[PDB]
Amino acid sequence: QCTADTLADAVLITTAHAWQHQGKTLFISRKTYRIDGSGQMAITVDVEVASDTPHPARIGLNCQLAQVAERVNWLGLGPQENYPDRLTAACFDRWDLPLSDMYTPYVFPSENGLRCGTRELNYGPHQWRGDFQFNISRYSQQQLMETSHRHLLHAEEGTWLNIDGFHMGIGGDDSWSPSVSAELQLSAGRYHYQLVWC
Amino acid sequence: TEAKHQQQFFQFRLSGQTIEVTSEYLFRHSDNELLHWMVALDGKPLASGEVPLDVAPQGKQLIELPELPQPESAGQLWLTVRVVQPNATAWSEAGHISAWQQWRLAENLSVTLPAIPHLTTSEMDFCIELGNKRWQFNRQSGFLSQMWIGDKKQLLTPLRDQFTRAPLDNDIGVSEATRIDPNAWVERWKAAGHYQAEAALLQCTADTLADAVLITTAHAWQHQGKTLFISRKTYRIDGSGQMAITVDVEVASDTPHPARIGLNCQLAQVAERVNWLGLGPQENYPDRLTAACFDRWDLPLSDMYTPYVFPSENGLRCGTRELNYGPHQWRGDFQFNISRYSQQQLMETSHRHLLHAEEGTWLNIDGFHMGIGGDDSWSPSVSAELQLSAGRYHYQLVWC
Repeated sequence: QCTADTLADAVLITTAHAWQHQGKTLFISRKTYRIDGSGQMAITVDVEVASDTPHPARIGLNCQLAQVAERVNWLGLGPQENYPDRLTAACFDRWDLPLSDMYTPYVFPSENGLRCGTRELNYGPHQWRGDFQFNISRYSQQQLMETSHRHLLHAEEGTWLNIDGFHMGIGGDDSWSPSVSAELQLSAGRYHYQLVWC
Repeated sequence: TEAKHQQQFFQFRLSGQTIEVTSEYLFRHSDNELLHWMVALDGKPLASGEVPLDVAPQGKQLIELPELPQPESAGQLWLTVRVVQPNATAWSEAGHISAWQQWRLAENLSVTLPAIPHLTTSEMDFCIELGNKRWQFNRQSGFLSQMWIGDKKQLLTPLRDQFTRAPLDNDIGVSEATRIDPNAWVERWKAAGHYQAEAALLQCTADTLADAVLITTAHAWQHQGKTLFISRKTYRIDGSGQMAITVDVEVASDTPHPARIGLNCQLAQVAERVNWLGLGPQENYPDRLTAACFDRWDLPLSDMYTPYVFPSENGLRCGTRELNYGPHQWRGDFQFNISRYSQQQLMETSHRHLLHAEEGTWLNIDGFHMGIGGDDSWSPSVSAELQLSAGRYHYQLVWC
């Protein structure tokens, strides 16, 4: 579905998508975009996950921004990278770091640089507000998946932004068997989050 | 029933498509035991069978189910097993159920898709028509105040948010009659003003979409100038007559976590039966639902009330996808209780024999509900993960 309506003081966009693999519906996403007279775009997301599929790594949004800014400013957890499994050391405050500090250069590339518990994120002219986890870097998730050494990574044209309502734990009791505790898995079946852009 | 389920002498493990049964008996072989199994989409049964149990003390038996059906219709498949004693004993009758277990099998997400309601606005109300149905939103209060089918009214009390419950004995938690406790949940709720919080209207706006009417409201519950909770709701009435309700609630981090987050109304009708698709058939709570089974349940309205001698919050059913009272249907993922007694009357009445049925039927629908505790009844005993401690909450309801 993709439907647009003009309210008294806003424009309402309603969409719905189904992610499918070989005839089986894995996830369903329903979104409303509300653009008001103050220029802000409020995004509401509701997601249903099939109970028989493995719980997903994350639930969130992803885009590649054209601009490349020098600093990332945000109100959330810690200066350093932190995950729902590994955030007891991070502190809630206003943090300012260069864009390079938002990427952790693990020798074997992988998902990295997430910051949880974030209420506000500033990058260039843009501002996002809500309660989300984010990472921001010059490398897409696909490139990190495909590249076996950090020295072979190449910065992309713009900056990749992932904003997640929910993120699964990282585990770590051992690295040769599943070790993410049951309560850190994305097993709720239904999920909801909200985001305001600019 | 929760005690019976947790203490049962057979334990079950499912590794598709094999049920592994483990006996916790120390001395006796399973010679009076028959395993029944059933697969349902909603119940709505699809398949069933019977397997005799032949397991040694502390032994194991693998039970291979035949090819399970794979319907293309949307919905969740559930497997239920029960151990039945076919022969009577000195202490039980033929057919006694001694153990059971349930699992989720396979889900098919619904991917399919589905006159224009007329909105009339006055300075006191927003009033919507569709054919023979009418909804009335009081613009001063911001709540749905009346609903019509034909010419008959459906509500005696407006549909409003509820954040409190009539305190359980675990909530009162004062062992000696003279030793008052400021740490009891009921005392914290009273001191914070949860039972006296007044709702202040923040916004009430109506818009006419292409095929629906959109009502947006917002309220703030305050006690001596301190905002406790904020509720933001959207009501969407479409051309099929259904009203979709979306609720987002923010809870102040410094207030005690509320007993519940949900809605409450008094219906005019008094029907004889309650039919729901969820956990049952008995009363069950987020703390105490391991014994309840997901199925289609039908009970008289009197069975929806547990007559505790000291009145309190009672009769909740969790994990509910659909609820059918007389003419109405509610769909979502919620907990509900339904009875002839309001929460206020249960709070104020000290003996069950002094309760009097009210004019209509009180309905509480909760997105979220606190645990009941029970490790002891003289200190707080609700674990941290069954408390409503998240800052923000969201739930969705369809009223048809």
